[PDB]
Parts: sequence; C-alpha cells; structure tokens
Amino acid sequence: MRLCDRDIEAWLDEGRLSINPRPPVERINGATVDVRLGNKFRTFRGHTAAFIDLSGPKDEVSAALDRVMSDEIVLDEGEAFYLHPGELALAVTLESVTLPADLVGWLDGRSSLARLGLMVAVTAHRIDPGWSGCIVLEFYNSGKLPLALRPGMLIGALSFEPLSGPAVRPYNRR
Amino acid sequence: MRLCDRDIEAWLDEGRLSINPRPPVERINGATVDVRLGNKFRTFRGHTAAFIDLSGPKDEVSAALDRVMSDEIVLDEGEAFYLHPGELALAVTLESVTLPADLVGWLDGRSSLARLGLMVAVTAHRIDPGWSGCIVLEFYNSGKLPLALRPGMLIGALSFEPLSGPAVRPYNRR
Amino acid sequence: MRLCDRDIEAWLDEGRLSINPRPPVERINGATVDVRLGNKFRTFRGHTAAFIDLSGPKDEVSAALDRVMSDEIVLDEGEAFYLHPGELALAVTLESVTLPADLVGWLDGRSSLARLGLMVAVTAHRIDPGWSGCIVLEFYNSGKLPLALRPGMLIGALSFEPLSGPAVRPYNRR
Ligand SMILES: Nc1ccn([C@H]2C[C@H](O)[C@@H](COP(=O)(O)OP(=O)(O)O)O2)c(=O)n1
Ligand SMILES: Nc1ccn([C@H]2C[C@H](O)[C@@H](COP(=O)(O)OP(=O)(O)O)O2)c(=O)n1
Ligand SMILES: Nc1ccn([C@H]2C[C@H](O)[C@@H](COP(=O)(O)OP(=O)(O)O)O2)c(=O)n1
Ligand SMILES: [Mg+2]
Ligand SMILES: [Mg+2]
Ligand SMILES: [Mg+2]
Ligand SMILES: [Mg+2]
Ligand SMILES: [Mg+2]
Ligand SMILES: [Mg+2]
Repeated sequence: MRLCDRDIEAWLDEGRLSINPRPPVERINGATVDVRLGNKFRTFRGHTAAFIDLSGPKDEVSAALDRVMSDEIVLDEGEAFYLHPGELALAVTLESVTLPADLVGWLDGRSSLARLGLMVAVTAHRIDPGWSGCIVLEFYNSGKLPLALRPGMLIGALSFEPLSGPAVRPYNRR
Repeated sequence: MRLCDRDIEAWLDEGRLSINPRPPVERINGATVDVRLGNKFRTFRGHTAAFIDLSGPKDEVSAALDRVMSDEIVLDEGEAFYLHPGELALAVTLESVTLPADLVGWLDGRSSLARLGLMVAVTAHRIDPGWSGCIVLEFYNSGKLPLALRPGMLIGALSFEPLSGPAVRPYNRR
Repeated sequence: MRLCDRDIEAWLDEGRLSINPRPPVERINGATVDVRLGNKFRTFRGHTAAFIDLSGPKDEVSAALDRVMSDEIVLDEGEAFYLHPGELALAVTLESVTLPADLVGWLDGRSSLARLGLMVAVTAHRIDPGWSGCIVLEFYNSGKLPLALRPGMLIGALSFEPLSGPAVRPYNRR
C-alpha cells in the first residue's frame, strides 16, 4: 500500500523515513517524492577485459565493476554528461535516503524522459528496508540521439510501501 | 496491496475507478486488467537535432519531444506498425483510465511479448492518483527481428494499489 | 503491502506460499527471497523468419516463439552461458514458485548485475495469484561486454504482496 504525499510528509516529520536533503512540498506529490541527479558518473571502458563473470560473490562482481568501469567523473557547474545511444552509464541520486525496517522503496524513472530513450532501473527499482545512502543509478540510452543529463535535474520518483511488519534482517543488519 | 479482479470490478462499478471503454470480465483477472494497443504512433527522426537536453522544464522536454519525433501515425484497419530492432517508438493505450486520489496504477507489459523483445515501460510504469487519460507507451525492440504491432492487441496489464490515504496533491490538482 | 522476511517465512511454513526448493534463511531478507539461475537457455535464430507478428492468440505468439528461438540449451557442471552485448536470451529460475489466489509476486533483477548491463524483466515482473511453476526469464545485455551467467547464481529477488481479497480468477483457474 503506497504512502500518499501527505503520509510521506508524516513519516519524514517523525524521523522514520529520512531523505537528505529533504525535498520540499513541490517535490512530494500523489504517491512519490521526486529525486534528483547527483554528480558522480561512470562509463564502460571494456578493452582491458574479454567478459565479465556475473556468478561469484559481491567482491568479484564489485572487483569486475571497477576493472571495466571508468574513474569517477565529477561535472562542474554548467556541465552536462552526454549519454550516447546504446551506452550504459552509472550515476547516483543527489538525495541520500534512509528507510526503516518496515518500509520498502521503489524508484521509478520519469516517463517523459523514458519517451526520449532514457532507461533507468528498469531491472532493480527496489530500495530495501534498512537501506541508507545514495541510490546508484544505471542509465541506458535506448533512443536514437544522445541525451544530455545535468546534475540537479529531476531523474526519478520514489514511492514507499509499508511492509506487513518490521523486517527481521533489513539491509543495515546483515 | 493490490486489488484482486473482483475488487477492481467493485471500484469500476462504484465509479471510483474509471476505464473507457470498460473491459469485460475476460480482461479482468487475478490482480490485473488487460489493456489494449491504441492507434497513435510516433518514431524518431533525429537528423534535425544533435542531441536532446533532458534537464530543463516540461515545456523544453516536450518541445524537444516534437522537434525530433515524427508526426502522429494513424494505422488503418488491417495495418501493422513494425517496430524494428533497436528502435524506440511511442504509442498509446486504447483505453482511457481515470484514477482517484487514493489509488495508484502500475502498467506491466506482457511477458510473452517481452520474450520476443518487446520492452514496455520499463522505466516509468506508474499511473498516478488523479491520472485521467490514455497511457502513453514507449516501446523498445530489444530483440533480433522486427515486431509487428496491430491496434487492438493486448499490450499490457494494469494493476491497482490503494494508497495509505487520499493524496493531497494528486495529478489532476497541481 | 509487501511481506517482510519473517512473514514470507510464515506463509512458507503454513503452505500458503510455496517455493521449491525452499530457500534457507540466508536467501530470505528484508522483503525479498533471492532466486537462482536455472539451466534451460534459449537464443534467437532469426534467419528463418522476416518478422514476428505479436497480435494474434497465445498459440500464434507461442508458435512464433519456437519458430525463431533455438533449441533448449542445457549447460553442464562448470559451463557458463555468455550473453553478448545487444542479445536477448531466455532462461528460467532454478526455483519453482506457487502463489495462492490472494498473493501477487514481483521479480526484481539484481541491481549489482544491472550495473554491468544485465537487464531482467524489466517489462513484466509480475507473478500472478495462482501462478505455479518456474519463472521464465528474458535477459538483455545492455552493456559493452559479454556477461557470463552460470546455473545456480543469484539472478533475482521475489517480493510478495497480499491482495485486497482472494482473486476470483487466479492464474490456475481460467
Ligand atoms: N508509461 C507511462 C507512465 C506514466 N504515464 C503517465 C502516468 C503518470 O500519472 C504520469 C507521470 O509519470 P512520470 O512522473 O514518470 O512522468 P514525468 O516525466 O515526471 O512527467 O504520466 C504514461 O502516460 N505512460
Ligand atoms: N518475467 C516473467 C514474468 C511473468 N511470468 C509468468 C508469471 C505470470 O503469472 C504469467 C503472466 O505474465 P504476463 O501476463 O505479463 O504474460 P502474458 O503475455 O499475458 O501471458 O507469466 C514469467 O514466467 N516470467
Ligand atoms: N537502482 C538501484 C536499485 C537498488 N539499489 C540499492 C537499494 C537496495 O537496498 C540495494 C540492493 O538491491 P539489489 O538486491 O537489487 O542489489 P544486489 O545485486 O542483490 O546487491 O541496492 C541502488 O542503489 N540502485
Ligand atoms: Mg512525475
Ligand atoms: Mg525497476
Ligand atoms: Mg496476462
Ligand atoms: Mg515499469
Ligand atoms: Mg539483494
Ligand atoms: Mg519488471
């Protein structure tokens, strides 16, 4: 059952849901909180590696993630990151988000951007009970033209769903 | 908490959820209402523009949407729209949908079509409290062959989730 | 309203949700049950067909699915399936899943894999009330390198949502 805008505001006020920085009324509507584009980007540089083995522990999958992804790319004031057709890029939300053990988050991308080819998780839109941090984003340009993204733009929408009870093993405790 | 088929039928009957035209019992099952393909299509013609700037207000993002997308394409009786591999196309549901301030919709594409490469929102599957209208669809052909789509085919599935309370700023009031 | 880990464990214990084989505590966390990669794969071989017509009954859409998809591919011990950039492949979960008429499932892919290009449903992540069986998976490699998948790896995450009441026409009864 999704929280409506007014109840998102309630859970924020009680300190049971945290979002930093806290988005104003303008960005809390219906059943979502708008989220923004951060300033840390990553792209592929595949030439060092033949493939990526996706089986095997987090450490292998994370070691791989860094052997083939570029250095962090931080954009100045003004600057846009251009995501070219058929490219997969990694980014991050501006907002940090902390969920309690009895809420689950869902990130939607924006539909108006999807229509121009911007694909955002997509595969895993779930923010877990106990998640605390920025949300890592994967973009895919499914469109015909390059898409310019600037830090601070609206990039997605969080909605929040109470669980049937507080989770015994939330993200933070494992 | 999703409405089951019987309760979708209830909310339709009370006039608290509206779907036009109203789908018969055949198309209301489990926790979804089947939706159909409309008859308004759009494709990319990128050659006029170098890129699309996705930051900046709706009007810019919508101005862009029309500078680079084709004219509306309306298909006769018989006719199919062929969505070619790697193409992003825009379409619309046959059904209009109106949600009240205390329901949120989710559009799924059909799994049997996804298996042949048909990707449908995907990024933003959320229909908001207060949404009233057709649902704009983005298709992406992730497969190897062209996919023929005909107006009237089943194209997706709506499910409906009550909010924790009626939303203070639903879509219609902003 | 999603079941938390403890309540997923409850519904499993009561025999109201079934997952075979039953995943241990390690794979039931927050609001999800981890699911694994099975051992039945399929790829496209498009050269026999010009297109696929996606309108027309299940039997046509399923006839098509077999005229253009390869034979079942079963991988030995050791073996990896390599999903190459821009390829759409079909697979299956290791676990069989049975839902009752008053629960709906959602499959997420894993975010750490999505970041390396692994796209999993994506378009239809919904497991219906009354669904009983393996879950068919479509993968898409949106990344730059090939991705190696091995049977038994974690491939996704199931979450479960009670309906507003038991569904009158669940999947099994139609
Ligand atoms: N695939 C979709 C998804 C949403 N919509 C509709 C339904 C929603 O109430 C609105 C807003 O969706 P969303 O917030 O993701 O779009 P914006 O880019 O913020 O305008 O558009 C649609 O027409 N087609
Ligand atoms: N990725 C998926 C999604 C759904 N399924 C299963 C689970 C659901 O109960 C059914 C129906 O899903 P869906 O309505 O989207 O598929 P259809 O094209 O209408 O047959 O198939 C699956 O095997 N793999
Ligand atoms: N697009 C996303 C999705 C999830 N996350 C966060 C939120 C979740 O609590 C975690 C776990 O997501 P998930 O189980 O799909 O990822 P793993 O591959 O299992 O580590 O990561 C994210 O940063 N970006
Ligand atoms: Mg919005
Ligand atoms: Mg998602
Ligand atoms: Mg269906
Ligand atoms: Mg979606
Ligand atoms: Mg996980
Ligand atoms: Mg999905």
